Amino acid sequence: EQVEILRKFIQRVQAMKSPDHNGEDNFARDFMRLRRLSTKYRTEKIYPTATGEKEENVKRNRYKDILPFDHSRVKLTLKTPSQDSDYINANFIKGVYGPKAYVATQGPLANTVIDFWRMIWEYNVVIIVMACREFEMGRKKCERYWPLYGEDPITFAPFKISCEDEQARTDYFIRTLLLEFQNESRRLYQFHYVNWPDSFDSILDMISLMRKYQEHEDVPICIHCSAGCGRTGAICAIDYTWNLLKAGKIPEEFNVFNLIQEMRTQRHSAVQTKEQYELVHRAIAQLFEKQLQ
Amino acid sequence: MEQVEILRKFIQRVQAMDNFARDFMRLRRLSTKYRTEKIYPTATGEKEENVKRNRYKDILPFDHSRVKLTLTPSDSDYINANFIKGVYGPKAYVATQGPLANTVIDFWRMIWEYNVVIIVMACREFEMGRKKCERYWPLYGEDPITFAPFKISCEDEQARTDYFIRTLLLEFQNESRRLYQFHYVNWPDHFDSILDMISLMRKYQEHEDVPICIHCSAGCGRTGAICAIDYTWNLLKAGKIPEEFNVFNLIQEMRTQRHSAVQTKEQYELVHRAIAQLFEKQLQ
Amino acid sequence: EQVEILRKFIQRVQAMKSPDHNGEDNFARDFMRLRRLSTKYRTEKIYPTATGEKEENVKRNRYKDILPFDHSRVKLTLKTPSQDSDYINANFIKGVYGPKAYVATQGPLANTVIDFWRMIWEYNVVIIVMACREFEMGRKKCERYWPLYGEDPITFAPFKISCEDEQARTDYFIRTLLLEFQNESRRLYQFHYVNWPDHDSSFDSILDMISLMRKYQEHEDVPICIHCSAGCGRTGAICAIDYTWNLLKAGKIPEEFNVFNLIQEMRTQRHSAVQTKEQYELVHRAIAQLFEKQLQ
Amino acid sequence: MEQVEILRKFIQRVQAMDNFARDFMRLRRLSTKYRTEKIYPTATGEKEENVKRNRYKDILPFDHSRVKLTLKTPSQDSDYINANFIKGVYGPKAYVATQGPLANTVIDFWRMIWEYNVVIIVMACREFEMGRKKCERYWPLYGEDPITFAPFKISCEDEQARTDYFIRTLLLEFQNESRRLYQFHYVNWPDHFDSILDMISLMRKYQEHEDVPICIHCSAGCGRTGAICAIDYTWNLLKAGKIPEEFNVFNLIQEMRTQRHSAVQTKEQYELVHRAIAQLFEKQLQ
Repeated sequence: EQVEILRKFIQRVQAMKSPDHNGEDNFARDFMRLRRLSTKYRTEKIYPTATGEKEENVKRNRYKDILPFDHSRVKLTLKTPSQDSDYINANFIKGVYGPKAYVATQGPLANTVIDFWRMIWEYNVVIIVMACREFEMGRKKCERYWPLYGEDPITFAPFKISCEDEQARTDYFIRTLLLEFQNESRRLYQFHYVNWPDSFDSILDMISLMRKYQEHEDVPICIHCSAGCGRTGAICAIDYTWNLLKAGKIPEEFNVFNLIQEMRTQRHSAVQTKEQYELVHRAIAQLFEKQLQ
Repeated sequence: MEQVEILRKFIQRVQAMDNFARDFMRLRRLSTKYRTEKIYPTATGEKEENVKRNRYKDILPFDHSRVKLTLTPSDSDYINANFIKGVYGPKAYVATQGPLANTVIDFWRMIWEYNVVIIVMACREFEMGRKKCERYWPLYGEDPITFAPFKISCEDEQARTDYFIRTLLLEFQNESRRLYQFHYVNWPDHFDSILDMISLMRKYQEHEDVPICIHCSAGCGRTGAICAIDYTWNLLKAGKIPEEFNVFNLIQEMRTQRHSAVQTKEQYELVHRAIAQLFEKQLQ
Repeated sequence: EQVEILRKFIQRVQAMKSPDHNGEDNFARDFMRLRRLSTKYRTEKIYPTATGEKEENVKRNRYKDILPFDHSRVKLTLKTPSQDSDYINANFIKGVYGPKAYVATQGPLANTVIDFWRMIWEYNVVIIVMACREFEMGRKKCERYWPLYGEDPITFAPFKISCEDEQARTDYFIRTLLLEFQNESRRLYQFHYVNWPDHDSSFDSILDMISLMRKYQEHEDVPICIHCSAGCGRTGAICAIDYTWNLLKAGKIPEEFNVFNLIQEMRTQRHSAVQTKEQYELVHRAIAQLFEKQLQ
Repeated sequence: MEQVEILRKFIQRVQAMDNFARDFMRLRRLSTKYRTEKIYPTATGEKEENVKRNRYKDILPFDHSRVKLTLKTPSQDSDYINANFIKGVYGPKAYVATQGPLANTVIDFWRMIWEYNVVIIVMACREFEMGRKKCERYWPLYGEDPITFAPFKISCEDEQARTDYFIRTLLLEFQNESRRLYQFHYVNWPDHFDSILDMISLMRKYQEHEDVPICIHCSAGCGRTGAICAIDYTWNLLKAGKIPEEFNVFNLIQEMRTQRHSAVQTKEQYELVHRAIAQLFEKQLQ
């Protein structure tokens, strides 16, 4: 029964914290293996990234080491006067109920904000989760593609984006946006998490509140950080498990390593560091604990 | 069952087909029977204040498919204009009348709010000692004509066979926009150049993701014929010509989106022939 | 004895919290008087604002009701190719040791960022305290005059400003800036408080910001620049507290210590220094907190 | 006490004074003494590296007052230009006195205009004089396409003809920032006033203050340059009502000659400064 499964996971995670005889805990080691698995898949050419590495698309990638898998990449069939390439650096990730629950994508560049919106429009996305800041550690991480609350609307023809409300919670904002295109308009919600801890209350909070805005998985939710993996992947993994949980459906053979490993076959480096890998485990452990009265 | 077969039959029947006049009368008859049970009303267009925005008292835009404007310092949602669906986009074309002096403003309200980039005009400002269309562009070299809040200026021209191509710009609140007006100044009222124009126009915009604005004087007739041909050509290129493909049904369907889409048996006949040309031109 | 004086203020502040027969506590009532006094001074023409209201300076004022007193207004004698007017919406406020401990100023407009920099330079300012966000309540409050950390340097000829470091603390940031002019260079420290709280002890982050800022500048030999949107309210709130904390640190809280008087006096130097009764209460509670901290 | 009186003595003494040549000799002798006796060194200027950045191997910029360039280019890296700051009535950098640039230094020159936010350039010589090249033309002529000097660029934008001088409006770009400028080109130095006095007072309509330097230069960056500074500086003291009781040209020039080498260069320029300043004074006394 769920209770036995939940307690087992919690005790498991508790044990994973203990260092090796070589000073490496389970998070460290599980993570190495994840990294080895990715090399394996690459070198067997199981998950090629051919489109992303074409000479045309180099200018459309934020980091030359982060490329979208061909098999799961988001294709832009909606065209504009200025941009008609189907290429964006983003991939679909499967959710608890099936394909396309998430779209994980890089933080847009100046020349790809337009593609960002083409994607948001074509795929009927309502929810945007941003988990980086525009600037971090002295470096630019993401183009600001949303107007500040009180700013005049911003034009990325043929798109028009306006911010009609903002709301502050502990470590994040919720911006209500209006996206307009050719006489149509769509209200979006952007959840901007601005405080990352490379305990997890603000993230769990954000995720549940976000799921009150979009309860279902009928249109993908869009999640990006700077590269579109790392934090992005940590967020998907927790959201996913939380849905499982709430659906009262934590499967007996629940294995987070397997969830992340699979996620990593749909978005390159989905969860990117061992620190993130531990985060996901502890946050779920906390979820499980709460539900355990 | 297969593209190449389907095509050759068509060129077959359209080599026989005056049964054109007769098929057309059948269309006009079906049309009228559509303006009786009133399956497609034009309420908005025949309201008091809108009489002034209509070039012809008998050409009113179908309510269901009409283009609404919302973009001024003065503010109606009405313009005599309808969307026509393309192979995939429900707003592939906008078919509208030639603007009147007092509507040219709504015209740009429309060109702007809908992100349009291609304008196809198929009439002359004056035809047969009659005004047909308010010249809404600056002549190549003339100063930027204004239409507050819209500013619009020519920027180039080019003389293809029976038509011209004008690179225009259009400002409004320190935003800009380059447009291309294709102006066919020579219609056969009573092909190559039409076929040539559409293909060149489709080098400027292959897709249907923003509307292409088309218009003659009444905004149907020369307009309808062109939409029909371009639509079929796109269907042709995608290799999607359906088995029982048929101009009659094509035009009828179009006529439920834009009042009297194709206006004369002469246009109707021209549609058959340009398409047949395309089809045969495709079997090398 | 300091202990007696400190305890008396705390107890006084506690008593000010209780509403009277008409529902108004001492904060509300003191504050009414401050407003009455300001209008008294206006109408007796004791503190004219003639310069700020000349036709030519209307475009240089964020809010039409907030004008700099002539007598204490900051004059820009440093001229630039683009701007040679001496006018900026800003005043000096006296500190514990004499004139010019503070410069209170509005958040620069697009057309006055250049005046903001002329002022910062001419007056050898090092510390800047910003206590509003660029937008609030869906309105624009302040022109962004600082480059973001990692952003390319920004130019307002003839000044150039760079951000070389940013530091996050609870409810504020500390940006290390470099201001350059004509081949010269000065390091600035901007303290940007982004989380104003009307009220609530409580106020911990405000006190933190202040004491930390005071480690970057112990002395009062050049003015500290403080601004919010209007350059009063939060600005005045922060001066009063910083002012008292210095007094306190110097172990110098006078017997006749009267915050009403401190603020009243400030209001004759910067129009509406402390602008609402909520801020008025805030100043009292924050100091009360300081006082008990010191009492252990 | 009393400007008007102080102003009087002067016009007096000047109409009384030849004694200019004698006074100037005393200046040159005092100067010589001030390099011996190396009271103001120009080590930087004398180094082998910069020998090619100097128009004259005789005119070196005092180290203490020389204008250092630190706007690194792509890439001239030296912080050397043959130029000195001269104090104004209140600003330590009211003026820059430099030599007319050489072909290889026209770049440093614009590095200087740019890093110091200059706006007014005063040129007091011609490209060619007396059969000799005096100064590299660093500006585009009215009409000509924008000239360029990576990583700079500079065009023209108008020209005007006052009496003995021109007024050239220019733009100058550098990483698409941009700046308007005003070069006053005096093409008729008699060496050997109205027109000089006229030019200075026009220039001071364009920029009254001393908060960005005015760049002045002839060929060597002293002589016509120094005289113009002396006059402008005195005029500003005149207008401010600050003419000191003991005011005199000898001490004015001496002091100037501790900031830019051999500031006023010929006894004819020395005499010129005297007579222009007298003219200015008799004007102030209505």
